[PDB]
Amino acid sequence: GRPEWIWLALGTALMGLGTLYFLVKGMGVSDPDAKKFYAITTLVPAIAFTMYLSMLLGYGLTMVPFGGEQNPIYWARYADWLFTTPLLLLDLALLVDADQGTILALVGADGIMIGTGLVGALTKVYSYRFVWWAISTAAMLYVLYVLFFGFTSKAESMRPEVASTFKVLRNVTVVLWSAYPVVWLIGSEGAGIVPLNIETLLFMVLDVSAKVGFGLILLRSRAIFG
Ligand SMILES: *C/C=C(C)/C=C/C=C(C)/C=C/C1=C(C)CCCC1(C)C
Repeated sequence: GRPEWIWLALGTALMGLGTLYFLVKGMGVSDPDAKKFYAITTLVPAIAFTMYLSMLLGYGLTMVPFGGEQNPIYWARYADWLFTTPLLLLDLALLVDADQGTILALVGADGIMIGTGLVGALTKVYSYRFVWWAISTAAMLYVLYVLFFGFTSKAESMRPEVASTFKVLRNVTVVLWSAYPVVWLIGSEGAGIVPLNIETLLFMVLDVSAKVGFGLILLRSRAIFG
């Protein structure tokens, strides 16, 4: 009965409720273009719900020795993020009619981000954990650069309503995503300053905002309609 369980429980509830709501709304829509955004966006909190639930029930946690101690590491987070982060990026790419090659590069970079983050999280030599963290953060910054510079450029060719919706979601994404490496650095996976219970809270707030919040903004907009 780990003290972070309460945030895993609340996370499970919020992702579950978000999923159900998006599913109800999405099943009701008949516009083909809107249905695509609903499918992608409903899947995001659906995956997160399954991983939060698994963690709540005591799975996706392993002990990694570093710094002379046995450290608890929630590896299930990375299984969630491996699939949900590219899905969020795909929502943004569809909104701005991004090029196929841009999408492949973004999804590639995002995979490197999550994959190297996981390797870092599991690494037994303390200093090397941070090498992997740095690589992961570089991949993240590539993603954010492309969203901020590249996608905004593409968005300029869309109707103002679509461009406006994209900018809100872009802004939400940059603010929330940029916090993740800092939480990792100061938390259980990194410097061990912020205790696991508080870190779980922080990741829960970030995750729910980045998936359910993002989804609410996108799915209530006229931008998703063809
Ligand atoms: C729904 C979940 C979202 C939007 C998660 C985003 C997660 C990141 C942007 C994670 C980035 C990381 C780094 C930049 C380096 C350290 C470890 C990673 C996975 C946390």
